Amino acid sequence: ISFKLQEEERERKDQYVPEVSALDLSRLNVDNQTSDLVKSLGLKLPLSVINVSA
Amino acid sequence: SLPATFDLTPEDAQLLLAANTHLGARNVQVHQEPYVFNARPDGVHVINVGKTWEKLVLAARIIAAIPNPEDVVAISSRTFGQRAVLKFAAHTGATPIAGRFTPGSFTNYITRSFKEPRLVIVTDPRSDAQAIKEASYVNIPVIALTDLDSPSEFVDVAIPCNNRGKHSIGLIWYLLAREVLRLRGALVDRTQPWSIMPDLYFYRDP
Amino acid sequence: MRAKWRKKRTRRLKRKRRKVRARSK
Amino acid sequence: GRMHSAGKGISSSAIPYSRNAPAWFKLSSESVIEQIVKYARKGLTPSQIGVLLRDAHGVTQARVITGNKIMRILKSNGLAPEIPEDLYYLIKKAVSVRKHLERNRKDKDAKFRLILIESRIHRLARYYRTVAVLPPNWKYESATASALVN
Amino acid sequence: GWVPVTKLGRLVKAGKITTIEEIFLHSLPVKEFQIIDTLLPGLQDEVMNIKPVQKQTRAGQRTRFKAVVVVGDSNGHVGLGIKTAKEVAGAIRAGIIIAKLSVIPIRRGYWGTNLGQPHSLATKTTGKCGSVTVRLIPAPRGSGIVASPAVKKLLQLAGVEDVYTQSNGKTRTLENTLKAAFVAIGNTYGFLTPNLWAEQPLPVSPLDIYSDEASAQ
Amino acid sequence: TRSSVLADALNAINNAEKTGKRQVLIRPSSKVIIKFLQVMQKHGYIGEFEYIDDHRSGKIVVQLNGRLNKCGVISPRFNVKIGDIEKWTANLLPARQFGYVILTTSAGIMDHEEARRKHVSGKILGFVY
Amino acid sequence: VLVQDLLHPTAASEARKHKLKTLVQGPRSYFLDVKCPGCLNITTVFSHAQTAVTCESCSTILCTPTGGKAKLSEGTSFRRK
Amino acid sequence: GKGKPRGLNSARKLRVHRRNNRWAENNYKKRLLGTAFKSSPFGGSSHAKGIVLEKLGIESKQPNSAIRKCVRVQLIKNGKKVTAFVPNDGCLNFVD
Amino acid sequence: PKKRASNGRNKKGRGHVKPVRCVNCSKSIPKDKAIKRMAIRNIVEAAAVRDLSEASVYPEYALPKTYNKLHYCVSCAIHARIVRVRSREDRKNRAPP
Amino acid sequence: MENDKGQLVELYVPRKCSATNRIIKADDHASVQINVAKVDEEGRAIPGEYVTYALSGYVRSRGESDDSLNRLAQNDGLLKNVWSYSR
RNA sequence: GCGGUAAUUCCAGCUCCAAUAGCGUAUAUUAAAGUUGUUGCAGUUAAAAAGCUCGUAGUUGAACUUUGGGCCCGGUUGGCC
RNA sequence: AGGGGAUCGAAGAUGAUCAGAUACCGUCGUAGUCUUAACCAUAAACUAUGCCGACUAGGGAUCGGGUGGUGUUUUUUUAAUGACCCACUCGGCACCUUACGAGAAAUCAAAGUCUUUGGGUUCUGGGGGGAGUAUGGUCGCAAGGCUGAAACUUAAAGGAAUUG
Ligand SMILES: [Mg+2]
Ligand SMILES: [Mg+2]
Ligand SMILES: [Mg+2]
Ligand SMILES: [Mg+2]
Ligand SMILES: [Mg+2]
Ligand SMILES: [Mg+2]
Ligand SMILES: [Mg+2]
Ligand SMILES: [Mg+2]
Ligand SMILES: [Mg+2]
Ligand SMILES: [Mg+2]
Ligand SMILES: [Mg+2]
Repeated sequence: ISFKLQEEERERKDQYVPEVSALDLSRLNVDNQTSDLVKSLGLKLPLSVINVSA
Repeated sequence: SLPATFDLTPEDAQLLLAANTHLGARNVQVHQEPYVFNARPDGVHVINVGKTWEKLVLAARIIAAIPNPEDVVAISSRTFGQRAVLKFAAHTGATPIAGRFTPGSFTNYITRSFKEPRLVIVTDPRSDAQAIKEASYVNIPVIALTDLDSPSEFVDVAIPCNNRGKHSIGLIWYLLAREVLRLRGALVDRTQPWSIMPDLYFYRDP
Repeated sequence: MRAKWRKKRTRRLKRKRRKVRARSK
Repeated sequence: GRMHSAGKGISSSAIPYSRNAPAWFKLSSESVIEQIVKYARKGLTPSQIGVLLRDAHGVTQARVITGNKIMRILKSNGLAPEIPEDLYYLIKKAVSVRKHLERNRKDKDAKFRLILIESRIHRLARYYRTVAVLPPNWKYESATASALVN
Repeated sequence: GWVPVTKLGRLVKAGKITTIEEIFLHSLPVKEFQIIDTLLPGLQDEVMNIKPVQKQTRAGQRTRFKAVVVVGDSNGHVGLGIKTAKEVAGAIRAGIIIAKLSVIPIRRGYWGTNLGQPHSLATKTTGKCGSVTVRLIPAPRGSGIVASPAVKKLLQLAGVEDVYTQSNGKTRTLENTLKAAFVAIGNTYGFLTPNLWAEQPLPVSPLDIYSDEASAQ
Repeated sequence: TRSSVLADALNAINNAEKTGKRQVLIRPSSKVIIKFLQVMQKHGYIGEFEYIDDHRSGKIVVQLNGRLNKCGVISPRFNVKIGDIEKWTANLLPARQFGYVILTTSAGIMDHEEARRKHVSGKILGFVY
Repeated sequence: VLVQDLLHPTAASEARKHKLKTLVQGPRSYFLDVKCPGCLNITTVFSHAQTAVTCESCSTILCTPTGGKAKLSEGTSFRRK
Repeated sequence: GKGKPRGLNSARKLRVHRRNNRWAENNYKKRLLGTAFKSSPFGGSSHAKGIVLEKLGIESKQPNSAIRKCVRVQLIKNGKKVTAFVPNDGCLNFVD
Repeated sequence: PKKRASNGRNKKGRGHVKPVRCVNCSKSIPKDKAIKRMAIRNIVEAAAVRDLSEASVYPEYALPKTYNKLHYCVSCAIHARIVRVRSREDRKNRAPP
Repeated sequence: MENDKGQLVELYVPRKCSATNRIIKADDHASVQINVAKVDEEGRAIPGEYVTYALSGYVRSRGESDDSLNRLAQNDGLLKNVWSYSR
């Protein structure tokens, strides 16, 4: 079933964005070969190479 | 044959790596190894981020090469790709086929969902093989958002990404749409970031 | 007309035919 | 492959492309020759001489350092045997199997393997008689075989 | 009053594409028989045979009729159509549309020197449907079609006028034999010849040219 | 075992062309194969090919150009007169205007056309078209 | 792939392939100038020695044979080439 | 090599193989053994004359049901006796 | 026509395995072709345990189990419904349940 | 192919696969022709001008048209570092 | 395959067909037969891979030895008084 | 022909069961089952798929061997070795997917590289019966094995798949 009122409230409730969040910097665990990749590509980034445990 | 401002810029790279779309599949087949980057221990392969962007630009050139935006068909059948394709429809011409593909849509000219596109872009070759297989009967170019373990049969153009990531799928559709509108008189200022955020390309639950 | 039993019948025939030719030989 | 079997292995020694060798071996080709003569005087076959030279020394190949091969060296200084090494090993293998069979008559597997060995012996001996290494009418009698291996 | 339903139909009824050669060159699928009818007004058909077919049921036999139809002008265009239907007249009709939809061209050449129009085939060809395999060999002028009547008519409707045929297999199976000949003549363009060794500008599709007129709303 | 290295070479080229590969690797590369590939290359059926020189028999890497329908060998090498070239070409070549029957005659490896204008004949090696 | 450098294979490819299947086939073996602690002499030995090599001074063992590469006698000092 | 040898000097093998396998043909076997001259009422002849020993009424094979009205004759050249059809409606009154 | 790619058994590279008689009808069948089933069972049943254990010294000692490897022939498997014939497309499946 | 007096007498000349150099015949309904629109400065489409590549159905069926475009576009300069000749 | 009460097949009349001063029938052979097979068959299930291995005659059998370049003489489509 | 003969068990006995049974079933039970020395030489002796060689597509699993990880793991904390994990690799038994290609189809990575017909070689077939029969030869104590027709008779016999 699909009526115009339902599709319009769907568009209204789909166009809503929850502000600025989930992408802002919190300090990217860009690991070492990715750092090698981006430095070969010659691009600047917030270097953060982490060494996980076993 | 294209200017040097097209290269992967740090802000696009930052948002790309924030989506973690550089994460590939555990196993790769022979047709995705031109995009391998000498995998991590535990077997998680990683992708040529530059090649992802470069194929994205080439596919964007294909999309902004059909005169009519209203005869390009975007196929999705996964919950992550639904909202991305619908927003792709809101911003480009790019008519969607979300949810069921309704087999017999490129053939069978008496169906309600009968469309005749000049180009079809699929979110996942594996879960959208029905559209790909049917389009192979009627000469329709295929642009697939592939992963490392994805079929490449009848796949004309492939953009490697992470297909297990909701953020990755939404952002690739965002980037493709942004470059398509940039490759025409709607996003003339190519240096500035486009006015909105991929937050609503991302599939939102429930 | 199983082939094994038809084979048995022809072997029986061959034995009997050689025996009845034996007295003439 | 496997003349008298079904196995299809390759298992070969891929010698280097360089015909001139080996850029670190400072011994003289002469000194290598009398080394070869010394082990042969001890009584080593060309194959055994080759492995022992290649192991205890730096002699990569006899023919790259010396102008000729190990058997050619032995023929040159009069130490080559009457029976080539491959033929003699085949005959001694046949001799061992024949003695084993005489003790254990009911080893049909050994009897089959013996027939295969003698066929290899006869093919190789026919080739040698063609190249005139063995005299014509040189037969592998198999009743005077053990006397040919001593 | 025929309303087109596909972009090719719109651009054909509007008169943008006026020759079958654009469809062939761009390999455009054809889903309407009016398109082939419009672009080839002198397209004559012919019926090879009608054969009865029975499907056994719980009671009685449900009997259907299968007609084989060959269509095509003598300029180098042929179609082959197999259709099964309840009534023979409807079977003939639907077979003609199917034969119209399945129109493909042919390559004519010379046994020859370069003299005159291309009478024979450019290359030896073979097709195989089922067990039947039908081989076509170029022949000199005056030889005519050397073939069994069914294949010979199809070759004549292709416009070939000098050819040798060699059929192997159960040629009495008409539909397989006709399909085999159809494949063999269709492969005349799948083959590559030294006279086709040059390069072409790879023209854009007329669909791309007239995308605006297609998909009228 | 191996009996016709030319047969294996031509089979490898045929398989590569069928699957569309723009190059093929050939072993063990006799000089007969060298001449036969030169005849193809002169007539334009193959492009540039390479002789990799290992010290044993050599390999070959051929660059194809999607222009070869069938390169075959005629085993055995039948003796052909000048009056047999026409029947051999009719049997093998798909037409009369193009395709080549490759012969080995005393004047060397060459195709049927230049063999005819030289008025010589030898044994038959293969065909290409 | 339909197109690839058969003439110029990657060094990684040639390294990981078999010693018979490489473009120009060659050995993966080598020689060791190896130091036995017994004396002042340097002994040149094979990688896959397949025998118990020994020197005049250290006349017991220098490397013990195995299926593939010979195992050194646990006190030597090896060098390639 | 799919069976047959392809040696330039293998013609002897090819021809003898063909010669041995040629006997499986029906007409070649019959003609070469000459069964027409030995085991046939006509000694390899198109026609033959004979003498009508009697008349016979042969009931036709199924699914037919009719009497065929042949005549049992005895050939002059071989003495062999054989039934011969008398083909037409009537014509048994002419043979006697 | 051939019904199964692996004929009815598990034998490639052998030519002979051993016979094993069926536990039900005593038919001699090859061991690879035999339908083998493990029957791991408790000692009595699911309702006797209460009275058995309240009348048992060595309280809750082990509840021992009986182990055996039943071998069935094809006919007995069909009859006693251990295999339960499948369809043409569904017979290629080899998962246990 | 021409007649005696020049005059090309051929029912059309067919497209060829830019990948495998195979002729695309009429009923090859799995063959594609992809068009890449040109680009000038500021990354505009500039409609009407294209670079066209024809892929045959055989290559496409084999899952092997993607790498062919990679090679061709790397050749034509459409892409910088997507295709590697050596493998 | 027709013939058992409407026989488009028998015995006849009419009409029609084909070849024609010629046309049927019998036997043999050739093509059809890629159903004898070099060209050119087939062998999982249609007839047909010896139970398996050795082995003589027979058939078949890796690569390699003068390549390339230059100079001259000189025949042919014709291309223009 | 000797030894041995526990079990099972052609023949047989005996109980049933039947319209009948000398069939299925129950209980016994000679030959056999086992072994030695000799015979036989046949099986749905099957992968119903000859052997050798090359190429053509992807994957993981396993066996044997090897190569390479500052990999893990034990016994002295951790050495060596051994076992396990990962990536190659050669050879092997296979398996999974798809249809490039093949096939009448079932299906087949060989049953592909076949009318675009030729890598080498051996064996066999020519509609179904008669018939693996008669006869001749050879081998065998025997049972039989190898070789092997014809007269005459028939328009089908057959293969794979569809519907009922
Ligand atoms: Mg080998
Ligand atoms: Mg059955
Ligand atoms: Mg067995
Ligand atoms: Mg046949
Ligand atoms: Mg059968
Ligand atoms: Mg059979
Ligand atoms: Mg076998
Ligand atoms: Mg047998
Ligand atoms: Mg058999
Ligand atoms: Mg026959
Ligand atoms: Mg027969």
